[PDB]
Formats: sequence, C-alpha cells, structure tokens
Amino acid sequence: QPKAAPSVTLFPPSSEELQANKATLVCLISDFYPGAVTVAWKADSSPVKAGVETTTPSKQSNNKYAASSYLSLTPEQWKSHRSYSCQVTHEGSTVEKTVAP
Amino acid sequence: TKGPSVFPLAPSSKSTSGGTAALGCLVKDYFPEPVTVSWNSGALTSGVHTFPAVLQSSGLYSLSSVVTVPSSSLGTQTYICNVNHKPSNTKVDKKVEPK
Repeated sequence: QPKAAPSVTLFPPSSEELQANKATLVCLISDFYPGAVTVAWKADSSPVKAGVETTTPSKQSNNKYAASSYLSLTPEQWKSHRSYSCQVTHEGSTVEKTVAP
Repeated sequence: TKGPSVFPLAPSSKSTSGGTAALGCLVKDYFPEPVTVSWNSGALTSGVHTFPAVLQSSGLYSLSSVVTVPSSSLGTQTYICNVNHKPSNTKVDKKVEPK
C-alpha cells in the first residue's frame, strides 16, 4: 500500500479548562500509512516529555491510521512560554503545528 | 469508576480544507472505557472523527472527538457534543463556540 502523509490538528487548552486549573494540548493525527508515527512536543524550542501521552496508531475505516497525542500542563506552565509545538514524524518527514497562549 | 471532564475545542481552520473549520470536545480523565460521543443529538454525523482513547500514566483514559464543518456555519449553527460515560452514569452536553 502506498505511503500516505499525516494530517495534524493541534488545539490549545480551552479557557474553561484553564479556569479548572488544568491545561491540555491536543494533537490529532489522521490519514497516515504505514501506521508508525513518532511525536515530539516542545515548550518554545525545548523538547518535553513530561505529561505527554500518545496513542498507538489504529486503523481508520479507510485502511489508513489515526493517532492522538496529549500534553498535560499546569496553566502556569502553558502561560509561561511563547508557544508549544506538536511535531509529528512519519517516514522521515515532519509536520509541526504550534499554538500560543 | 470516574466520570470525565469535558472541554470544548473551539473551531480552527488552520488544518482543514478551504472554507471549513475543525471543532471538537476533549473528554478528559475517565475510567473505565468506554465513552460514546455524538454531535447535535445524533443529527450531525458528516465530518465527525472520534479518536480512540489514550491510557495515561494515571490509569485514566482521555479521548477527543472532532467535527469538520463549513466555516460559514460558525455563526449560524450551534454545535453540541453529547458525551456518555455509562460506567459512571455521567452525561455531558458541551456547547462548542467560536472563541
């Protein structure tokens, strides 16, 4: 089966979640093949692994794969940086999305 | 059992096709599986992708459901995700609004 590159959507923490003294970045990864991806998160330019939880890719109804990655932060962590990024690597190519407070 | 906290993921057109936006709901920290998600009480089915849950270091699960909708609809159409977590007898209907 031919290689298919991932589509990546990154959402910042909601204002509602911040009011609950929590923060989650949500990185949604879809429509890729083969079904192996790696995810790197960065606070500004600094790689971070604390609070990162990533699913094992699973087949979609169209025979391609989907995965998601979450970065759980404190509101103070979130607000302390200029941005955070979710970088998805698939078959040696990378897609990086960045969001800011 | 633990019921989820549900948060709105406000619409964004950065990653979608021209003239569309992606919006969603984050279903955080529940146990055990499963959670079900519908949109607009089951009336909205096109463009919905509910992702498999992640198991976290805490032993709790989280998932997200995202729907891709026409950007022109953002002012005119209400979007509500209907989250059901039967094991904890919790239901949440979260309105997802533009920021």
